[PDB]
Formats: sequence, C-alpha cells, structure tokens
Amino acid sequence: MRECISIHVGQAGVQIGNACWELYCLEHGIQPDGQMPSDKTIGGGDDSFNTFFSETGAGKHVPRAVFVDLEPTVIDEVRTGTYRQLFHPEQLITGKEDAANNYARGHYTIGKEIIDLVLDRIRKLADQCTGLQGFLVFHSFGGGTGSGFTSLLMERLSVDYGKKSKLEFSIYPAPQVSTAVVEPYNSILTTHTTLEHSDCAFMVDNEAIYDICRRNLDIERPTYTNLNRLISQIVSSITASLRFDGALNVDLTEFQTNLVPYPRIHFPLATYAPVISAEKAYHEQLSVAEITNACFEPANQMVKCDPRHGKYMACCLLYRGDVVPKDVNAAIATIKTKRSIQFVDWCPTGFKVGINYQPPTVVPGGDLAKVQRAVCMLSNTTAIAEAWARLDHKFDLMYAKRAFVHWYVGEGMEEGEFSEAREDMAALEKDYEEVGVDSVE
Amino acid sequence: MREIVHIQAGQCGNQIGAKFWEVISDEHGIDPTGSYHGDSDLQLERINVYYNEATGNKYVPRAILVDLEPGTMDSVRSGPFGQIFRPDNFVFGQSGAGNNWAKGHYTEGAELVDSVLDVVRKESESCDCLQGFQLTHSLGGGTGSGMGTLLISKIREEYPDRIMNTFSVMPSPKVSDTVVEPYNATLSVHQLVENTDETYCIDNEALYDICFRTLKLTTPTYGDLNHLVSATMSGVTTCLRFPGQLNADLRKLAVNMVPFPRLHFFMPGFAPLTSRGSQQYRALTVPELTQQMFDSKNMMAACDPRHGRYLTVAAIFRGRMSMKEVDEQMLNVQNKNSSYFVEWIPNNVKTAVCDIPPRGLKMSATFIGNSTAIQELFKRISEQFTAMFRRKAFLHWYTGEGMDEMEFTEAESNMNDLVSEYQQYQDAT
Amino acid sequence: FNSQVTVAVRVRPFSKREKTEKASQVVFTNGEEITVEHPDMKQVYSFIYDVSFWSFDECHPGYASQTTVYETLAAPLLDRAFEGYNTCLFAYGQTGSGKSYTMMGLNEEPGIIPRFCEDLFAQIAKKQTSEVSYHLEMSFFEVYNEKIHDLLVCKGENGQRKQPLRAREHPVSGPYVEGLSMNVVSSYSDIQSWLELGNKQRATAATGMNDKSSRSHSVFTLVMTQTKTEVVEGEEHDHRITSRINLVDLAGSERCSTAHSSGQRLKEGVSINKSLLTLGKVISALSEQANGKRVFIPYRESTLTWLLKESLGGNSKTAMIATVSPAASNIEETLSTLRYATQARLIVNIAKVNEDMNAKLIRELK
Ligand SMILES: CC(=O)O[C@H]1C(=O)[C@@]2(C)[C@H]([C@H](OC(=O)c3ccccc3)[C@]3(O)C[C@H](OC(=O)[C@H](O)[C@@H](NC(=O)c4ccccc4)c4ccccc4)C(C)=C1C3(C)C)[C@]1(OC(C)=O)CO[C@@H]1C[C@@H]2O
Ligand SMILES: Nc1nc2c(ncn2[C@@H]2O[C@H](COP(=O)(O)OP(=O)(O)OP(=O)(O)O)[C@@H](O)[C@H]2O)c(=O)[nH]1
Ligand SMILES: Nc1ncnc2c1ncn2[C@@H]1O[C@H](COP(=O)(O)OP(=O)(O)NP(=O)(O)O)[C@@H](O)[C@H]1O
Ligand SMILES: Nc1nc2c(ncn2[C@@H]2O[C@H](COP(=O)(O)OP(=O)(O)O)[C@@H](O)[C@H]2O)c(=O)[nH]1
Ligand SMILES: [Mg+2]
Ligand SMILES: [Mg+2]
Repeated sequence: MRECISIHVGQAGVQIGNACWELYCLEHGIQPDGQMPSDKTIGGGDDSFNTFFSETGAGKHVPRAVFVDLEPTVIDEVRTGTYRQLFHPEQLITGKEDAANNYARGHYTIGKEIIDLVLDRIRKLADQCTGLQGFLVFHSFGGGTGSGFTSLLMERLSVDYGKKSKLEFSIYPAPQVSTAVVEPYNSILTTHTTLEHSDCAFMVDNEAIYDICRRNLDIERPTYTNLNRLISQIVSSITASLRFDGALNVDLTEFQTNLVPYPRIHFPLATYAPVISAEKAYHEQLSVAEITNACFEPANQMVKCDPRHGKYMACCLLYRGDVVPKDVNAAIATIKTKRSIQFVDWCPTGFKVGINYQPPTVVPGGDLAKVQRAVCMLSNTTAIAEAWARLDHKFDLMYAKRAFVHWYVGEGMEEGEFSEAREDMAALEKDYEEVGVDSVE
Repeated sequence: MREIVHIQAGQCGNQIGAKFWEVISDEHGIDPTGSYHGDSDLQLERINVYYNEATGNKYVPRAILVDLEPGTMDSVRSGPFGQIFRPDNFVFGQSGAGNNWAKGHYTEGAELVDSVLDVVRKESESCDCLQGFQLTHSLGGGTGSGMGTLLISKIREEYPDRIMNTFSVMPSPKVSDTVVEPYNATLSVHQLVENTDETYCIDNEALYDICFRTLKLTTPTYGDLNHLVSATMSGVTTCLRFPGQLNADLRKLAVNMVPFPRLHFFMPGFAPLTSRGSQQYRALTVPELTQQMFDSKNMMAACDPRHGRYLTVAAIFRGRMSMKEVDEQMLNVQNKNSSYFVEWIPNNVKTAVCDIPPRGLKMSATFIGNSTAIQELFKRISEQFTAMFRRKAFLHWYTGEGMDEMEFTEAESNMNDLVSEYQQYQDAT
Repeated sequence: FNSQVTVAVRVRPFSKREKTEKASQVVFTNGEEITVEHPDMKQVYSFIYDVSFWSFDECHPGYASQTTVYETLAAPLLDRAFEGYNTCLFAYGQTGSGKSYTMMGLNEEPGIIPRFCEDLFAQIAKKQTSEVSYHLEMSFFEVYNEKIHDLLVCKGENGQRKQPLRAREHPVSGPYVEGLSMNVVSSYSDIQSWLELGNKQRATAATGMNDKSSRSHSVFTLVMTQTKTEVVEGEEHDHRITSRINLVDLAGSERCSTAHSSGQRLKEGVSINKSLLTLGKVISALSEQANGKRVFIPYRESTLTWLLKESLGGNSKTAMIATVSPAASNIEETLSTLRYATQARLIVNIAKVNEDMNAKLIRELK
C-alpha cells in the first residue's frame, strides 16, 4: 500500500480539512459515522483505502488525520459537528490560549506542552503504516500558530522520520488583502527553517481564488466555505493517483524529484478547471485541449503572480475522468507551440504527466458542477520571487523602526533572528535570478 | 525445445506483458484459466516454448513481474487474464523509486533483485534448453530502467552464453512523460549496450501517428498501442514455435543483423493494418506487405531512415507464400532504393518465413531493421542531457543515493561514441 | 609530436616439438629484412621493419640478446621517459613464440621488461640529485575473460579469491582501474619482487602447445615523476614532469584445432582471440588514421583497448614487438603476425611530455 498523513495546524487548515475529509468520505461512499452501507449493499471493493483511512473490525473507518490549533472554539465545532463520530477523539485541543499572530508563542513559549503529544499520536499513526508515507501539513503563512508551530513539527519530523516526503498546502500572504499587520514578520521568520526541512511547499493565496470565484463560478459573495473546497479538490487531484487506478499514476515522491531542480527552490503553484457553474455547465466541451490552455492562463492562477514576468522551470499535470493520452500529447505540444510561455533553456523535457480514470465527484451544497473530466496543474516558476520581493520590502519598512517587535522579544526572540531570515530570503531571491538567467558556453 | 523467460518491469512493461500474453494465449488456444480448448495440435506442439505445464492439463506462462510496487499489482491480477500468472512470480517491494534511477539500481532494487533473480533461476532450471530472455521496460523512468539494467547484467553473468532481448519504449523527442528522461535513459544505455545482444527501440510518438493515420483511430489508448507491440514480439518468434519453409530463430536473427557488437539497436515494423474499411479495397500480396514494411511511417522508432541508411534487416513473413515473390521483392527494394543501403554489405537483407498465419489473417509479416537513423534519437538524449548536466539541474537527487559526476559523465562519452560509430558508416562509399 | 611507433620483430628458432615432428624452416633474415618461403615454394613474402633480430641462430650477423634488443628498442623509450614522454611497448604473436621470453623472459635470461627496469633505476641513480627529485610508482594487473585482476595482491584464503575490478574513465586522463594498488618503487629489486609475485599468481596453465602458456593478458605500468626547479627567483622546485611507461604481455590466437581443449580452457581461448581481434581492428584504423583517414576507433569494444587507449594512440612514444616462429607448421600464424607488424609501422600518435603545470602559471608563462 501507500500511506499519507493529513495534519491540519491552526484554523485555516482545520477549516480546510473539514472540507477535505468531507470530499474524501463522499468520494469513497463513506458515511460520517465511518460506516459503509454502500459496502453493505455491494459486498466488495477496497475503496476505504489505507491511503487515507484506517479500518476496524466493526466496518467503521477512521481517517489518518490529526489536528491542533491552540483554539478550542474551532476543533470543538468538529467534536460537535456531524463528523464528530468520525475522527479519533485524540485530537489535540490544548488551546488554553492562542499564539495570537506571534511566532514565538507557537515556537517557543506555548509550543511546549503541545508538540510532545502531536509527535506521539503521530508515531502511533505511523506504526499502523505497512507502506509508503508522506505528510500533508496544512497551514497558513503569516499566522501565529500556522507557522511557529509548523516550524517545530517539520523540524522534529525531519529527525524522527527524515527520509519521508513532507508536503505542505499553505496559504501565502497576499499583496493587498491581509487580516493582520504582522504577516510579513510572521511569514519570513518561517521560511528560515522550512526551507531546509521540507521538500515541497505548495502555496496558495486567498486574493486569487476570490477573483476566480467571481469570474468563472459566477459567485458574488464567497467565503471560506467555497474557497476551501477548491483547495480540497486540488489536494484530491494530487492524491487520487494513490487511491484509484489510472493509465499514468503517480506517487508523491515522483513530484519531489521532478519539480525540484535544486533543494531550495521547492515553492510551486497550482490551478484547476473550476470554470464550472450549473449554467455554464453546458455550452462547452471541456476538452483536454481547452483546459490546458486555461491551466496556463494568468487569470486562473491561484496566487497573484504574473508568470509572464518570469519563466517556467518544470511542470506537472494530473488529469481525471475520461481522458485520452494522445489528446494530451497534442495539447502539451500546443503549449510549447505558444511563444508567450517562456521556459528555461534547461528543460526541453519540461513537463511531467499523470492521469487517472476516476473523475471528480461533487459535494451537494456545492457550486462546481458535474463533469466527465478534470485536471490539476502544478508549476515551479521564477515569477514568485517578485511576490517574495513584496514581503521582504513590507518587512523592511516596519522592521526598520522595530515596530511590533517588543512583542516578539517579549516572548524571547532575539532581534537578530529577524535579520537572519532576511539575509536568507534575499539570498533565496538571488537564487531565482541565477537560475533564471540563461546558460552560456 | 527452445525456452524463453519473459520478465516484466515497470508500469509500461507489465501492461505490455499484460496485452502480450492475451495475444499468445489466443495464438495457442488457451483460456483465462489456462486450459486448452483449441482445435490444432500446432498450438500445443511447442507450447513449452513460452509456458510450463501443470497438473490438470493447464499451462502456466514463464512470466516474471518485479516492479509490482503494489499500485499496478492489483491492476494486473484483477484483469481478464490476471489469474493465470504464477502467484509466486509476483515479486515486489514498496516505496517506488519516484523515477530516480539510483533508487532503481542501487538501493531498493538491490534489496529485491535477489529474490526475482532467485525465481528466474527456478524457471531456468526447470527448462530443458534455455535460449534467451525477453524483458519489457522503458527508458526514462526509474524502475523499468534501473532495475532493468541491474537485472539484465546479473543474468548475463549467470548465462553469458545465452541471449538477452528487450523491447524498450524509448523517450520521445517532443512529448515527455517525465522531465529527467535524459538522465534516466543515458545511464540505462550505458548498461544496455554493454550487456545485451539486441534491443527493440520503440517510441510512443510513432505509435500514435501509426494508429492515428493508417489505423484511422481518433481515440486510441495505451491499451491499443501495446496491442501492436505485442504483435512484433510474437512475429519475431513465430518461426520459433511454428514451422515453415524457411525457419528462423533469435540467434539466427542477431548474427545476420549484428555486424559489430555495439550496433544492436533496431527499428521494428509490422503489417498489415487498414482501419477495417479499406479491407474491402485491397488484397494481400507479398509486394503489398513489403510496401508497408519499408514504409517510413510504419517505423515505431521515430528515426526517419531517409536521413540515413540501413546496415541490415530481417523481414519475417507469416502465412502461405511463395518464396520467389519474396526474394524478388527484397531485391527490387535493394535495387531501386539502393542509396539508403550500404555498399560494403553485398546483400543488405535477410528473410524468414513461417507457414502458419495468425488468428484472422491469411498472411502477415514482421519487420526488423538496423539503420543509421538511430543516431538522431541518441543525439537528442545527449543534447538534452548536457544542457541539464552542466548546471547540475536536477543532479542532487541522485547524489543523495550515492552516484557521482563520473558516472553521468561516463555514459555520455559512451553514448556519443555509439553515435560516431554509426556516423562512420553513415556516408556512402 | 605527431610521430610513429617503433615496430620490432624476433624470429625465435624451432624446438623439441619440431625435432619430434619435423617442421622445416621457412623464415629467413637478410641481416634484418624478413623473408618467408611458402612451403609450396610458390611465393616468398617479405617484410621490412624498423628493427630486426635473428635469434634463429646465434652466429650470423643480426643476432641479438635480450639486452641487445633492449638497447635497440627499449632504452630509447627510457630516454624519452626521462625526457618526460609517456611510453609504451607491447608484444604480439602466437603461443610458444617467446613473447614472454622476450618482454619478461625467465630467471636466467630475463626480458626487455627487467632490463629496462634496472636501467631505469640506475638511470635515476645517475641524477639522484637535489637538482631534480624523483618518485617512481608501478602497477601490475591481468586480464582474463574480460575481467581485471590485481597481480600484486596477495589473494585471501577462499575457494574464489580472483577479485574482479572495473574500469572508469577520468574525463581528462582517461581510463583506469578501481583499487589498482600502484605501489612505490625504491629500486629494481623491489620491481623484481613485485613482478615475481604477479607472474606467479597469474592465471597461466600448461597445455599441448607449451608447458606454460600466458592464458591471461598482463599489463606492467610504471610512472616516474620528476620535480625540477623552475626559472624563477622564488620557489624553484615548482616544475614537475610525469612519464607513464606501459609494458604489455598479450596472448596468442591458440587455434583450437591444435589447442584441443574443453570447458574453461576453450572459454579463455575464445575470450583471448576476441580481444586480440579487437586490438587488430584498433591497430588497423589507427594506421588508416595515420594515412589521414577520418575514422571511428572502437576502443570501447573491449577492456584491453580501452585501458591501453592512450598508449595505442594518444600521447606516448611507443613500440611493438612481434614474435614469430620458423616452423612451417605455423607459417600461417607467422605470416599473420608479420603482416600485423608491417602494418603497425604505419601508426602514429602525438607524443609530448607530462609536465602537468596545473595551478602553476609555468605553462602559461611558457
Ligand atoms: C477479426 C477480424 O476478422 O477483423 C480483423 C480486422 O478488422 C483487422 C483490421 C485487424 C483488427 O485490428 C484492430 O482492430 C486493432 C485495433 C487497435 C489496435 C490494433 C489492432 C483486429 O482487431 C485484429 C485481428 O487480428 C487478429 O485476430 C490477430 O489475433 C492479431 N491480434 C488480435 O487482433 C487479437 C487481439 C486480442 C485477442 C485476439 C486477437 C494478432 C496480432 C499479432 C500476432 C497474432 C495475432 C483481426 C484479424 C481483425 C480484428 C479483430 C478486427 C487488423 O489487425 C489484425 C492483427 O488483424 C488491423 O488491420 C488488421 C487487418 C484486419 O482485417
Ligand atoms: N483560504 C483560507 N484561508 C483561511 C481560512 N481560515 C483562515 N484562513 C487564513 O488564515 C490567516 C489567519 O491566520 P491563521 O494562521 O489562520 O491563524 P491561526 O492559524 O488560527 O493561528 P493564529 O494566527 O494564532 O490565529 C488569514 O490569512 C486567513 O486568510 C480558510 O478557511 N481558507
Ligand atoms: N629466440 C629464442 N631463443 C631461445 N629460446 C627461446 C626463443 N624464443 C623462445 N624461447 C624459449 O622457448 C620457450 C617457448 O616460448 P614461450 O614462452 O612458450 O612463448 P610465450 O611467450 O609463452 N607465448 P604465450 O604463452 O602465448 O604468451 C620459452 O620458454 C623460451 O625460453
Ligand atoms: N506503450 C505504453 N507505454 C506506457 C504505458 N504506460 C506508461 N507508458 C510509458 O512508460 C513511461 C513511464 O515509465 P515507468 O516505467 O512507468 O516508470 P517506472 O515504472 O517508475 O520506471 C512513460 O514514458 C509512458 O509513456 C502503456 O500502457 N503503454
Ligand atoms: Mg490561531
Ligand atoms: Mg608468453
């Protein structure tokens, strides 16, 4: 088999994990109580797979997930929610208090007495794995818990297990929209560490998915209960290769070795075909040829990043449903055929491909309509450095006068630690320039 | 009787194996259970070529499966013909290489190759007269390549007198699957050329165009392309299992095809295909088959001969035919299109004929070619390689498993050398 | 220096074997020119060489001992070694033609190899000064069934101690062996001890053609580095040269019709003939190259050629020695050998001296 762990840290991930496990259970005919009246009716099928869900003797199934956010008023929603009789009650609500946008509490002060259990219950989970492992950690950058905690966890995990893929689906801080003033402090301080431990940190933005939700989905007034689902589908579109069959299936490690030229540039993006509403569910064929153009459209990017201000290093596409390989080959050729899309000289190969048969499902209460096929795209480009530029500059201004810092120092973080990340992130930006520049002889 | 061990390694191979036996079973009157229900002893006189027998007049194939890192394991077993395969021959591990050759050669495959090799020894010892080995794989990937060449070498040391054949899907010029194929393959070629008697270079792109235009199929799948690969695999050995006016075998193919020990890569082809409609709009003749046979668009290798020349070919026909028309037709080709052929080989072609046609055809043929056009594929992989190597574009992933720069370098020198060798004879004299 | 290879020849006389089964003479030396009479007396082939010796008899002019042959053939290569040139000498010919008897010889009449070796050690004694410091190393290995084995290793204790090695190609200096235990030389005495061990452990065997046959290929490498003063007022001893000497004892065709044998015997014979054929093709394309022909050289078709690439060509002052018999029983073999040699004269490489002024500025100033 293959196994994969879902961890949700903070609120942003937990709220998502609610969206994720909802889809997973639905996609696999599983009921909220872990039961399988569909398996009762069928009498067969391994659908309730060990990829994501354990199983007991009673026919109940349990997902491989934990979570913690140091905020009981969220997890408790799940302890009372419809899925309360799903999860293992050893979900770690230690939320005596919250990190409150302060990295240091989650990393140093109150990261204590919490992380000891996170690792423990994790070990218990790995001990049930007779196969692959790989970690899905859901957090938000700029946050007080989604970072200061998730810095510790990946560090400890790089020690206990080390030789496992450690993936992250994470909210990047937007250029304009912010729910805090300390995102830049909180964000940059994080990158100093997760750069070294992780191997692939899939990033997203809320501004982009917002605009997306308006245009294609015809949604005037979105909220987290519509955004997360898109973020959930993407995660499925990845992981579906593990649970279902397919002509060209992919594991998690396959991504790591193809998208990641050098150890330190593991910061890619994502898109999809959520161009769907019940009205526009018609009037289009939704061919392999259409979507692939869309999957390079600047507008349908999930972060506020102009690719056309940079170049592509490597890319991977994961299709679902009734999909024909030949049609993919024509389509990818077309994508090279276009001149706006500038690749590095390095990679005439450029592309990876993966394909599954199992089409997407739809959640009732939802918006994205039914289809016969869909794709997910991932991409590593240089354009993001500009976004990294924004955060380093925002930092620069409100650090110079050392604003807000006495708080972080008030928890014990030394002044210079700020600069340490800065020199790093500047050097990181410098790396994107080195590589982006064409080669010579 | 001559006996072969067939091996499956990699997502692409096992499916080819999967489609393969489905054809052989049909060519021998066997069911998904392994029972006989045919109508001719000919389907049984030489069944021991590919299969072993079992108690209740069942017939087990000599197939082995080694990259069943389980994701494709169920795919094979829960299939229309999954059940015939020896369950004990389902060898595997876990934690797939992620297309990293080194994992597929040095670390993981190292742990597993013993076991698969042990099983091979059994199937070997159970034979009466072992001839050669038949591996399916692909380059560019981790398992099919690394574990392949590993397993190929060891077997060669154990059976160096014997034959080792492969049918290896090659990386494309244009449409990639993985992004490190230049890395994954060139390493393979380094070990492939040196530990092989022949290999059949197949490209996906040609198969697409082939099925797209001549077969006039608008929705082809990986399931159907393979259906053509299995044909050639069967045609090469039709004269082995079945009789004819003029017999052929694997050893007889090489010695007439391999002038120099390193130029043992080939460009196969197969006839006839007509998209069902035009079936009413032709008739099957020897010149007809020959015409498709040397068709520049029926070459599944994607190396246009017309920019190069042939060293030697083998045109294995199958059915009731007259030899005069056969031998005449090759001569015509040698005559009219002589510039595509070598002077210093006086006759640039051989032949072979088996008197047993396939399931629903009156006459069929199989093409085998050795040509200078193969240079082009080899340049591509080399040119793609260097552009990445000099910057160490993806290198760090292998070095984490213990490879070093020399190894990547070594293969490069070797691959370029193979090119130059072909280029030696590329110019007419 | 685009320059040619010295090709030398030695007609050994007939033996007890011919005495028992009469085999006439057909090779004849006009002082040095080689002439062969067909037993049919229909043709005389003749071949010209840069060097000849007539060991058929001790008396007629043209005769030469091991050391006469040395100072004809190998002492000049000693000279070019101290000049700094890499150098090669390799043997060729059939079984029982004294190919070892010439290169290595035995205890009582050792070969060109030991003669050169003592000459080299004493030639270093001639300049054992602080003007130039000298450092000499050597390796010694064997080729059997395309497998490489170390002659200077005391094997362990086991049923199978013939530890194989493998080859690797430095992008600059070319091929080399992993684990090749190149050892330091203090003197010809040490060289002698090393050679004794290696020739003892060599996979050789008795047969129907000779009492002891070189059934494996042998390579004997020396490399002498010499660090000299530069022409500066500062660090003077910053110049160095290296010179790589390569002495090669090959095997013979051993046509199975006379070399009636079985099993591993025939296996070794097959591998040998295959190797020598590959070498011959290399030699031929090299000759064509020397004729100005643009030609692909299948160095890689085996191991011998691959390792000896820089010696068969490359950058070295080189030579070959061909051993031939007088008995008409093997006239075909001797003719093949002579044709190999007379073609071999035509070969050239481009030979210079290995200063290796790397991180030195010396070559750049030059
Ligand atoms: C059945 C029939 O009368 O119709 C023909 C047919 O329409 C044609 C077009 C067949 C058909 O070929 C295809 O339809 C096809 C589709 C996708 C990919 C590959 C093939 C046929 O399937 C192919 C099939 O050939 C065989 O039966 C041989 O067994 C062939 N393999 C199989 O088709 C086969 C596959 C699974 C199970 C059983 C048989 C074969 C190939 C190599 C070595 C031995 C046998 C034949 C005569 C036909 C059909 C069935 C329509 C052709 O191929 C063969 C081998 O005959 C395509 O051009 C030829 C000409 C045939 O007339
Ligand atoms: N996309 C998305 N983002 C969310 C959601 N919920 C919260 N966020 C983001 O989370 C960020 C707020 O900081 P968080 O890291 O969530 O705070 P936390 O994780 O609860 O830990 P604290 O910072 O201590 O609250 C904001 O940028 C929000 O946009 C959600 O459902 N979807
Ligand atoms: N010209 C010669 N004069 C006197 N004795 C010779 C001469 N050539 C060879 N011999 C002796 O006769 C023997 C036959 O030579 P031999 O050493 O068998 O050839 P070889 O070099 O071993 N060939 P191979 O074993 O294939 O490498 C040797 O032991 C020599 O001592
Ligand atoms: N003809 C054919 N090719 C395939 C099929 N599946 C995968 N491939 C090819 O095989 C390659 C994938 O390599 P693979 O062997 O899966 O990698 P590995 O198994 O990890 O070594 C890709 O280039 C695919 O185009 C198939 O069903 N048929
Ligand atoms: Mg919080
Ligand atoms: Mg000898």
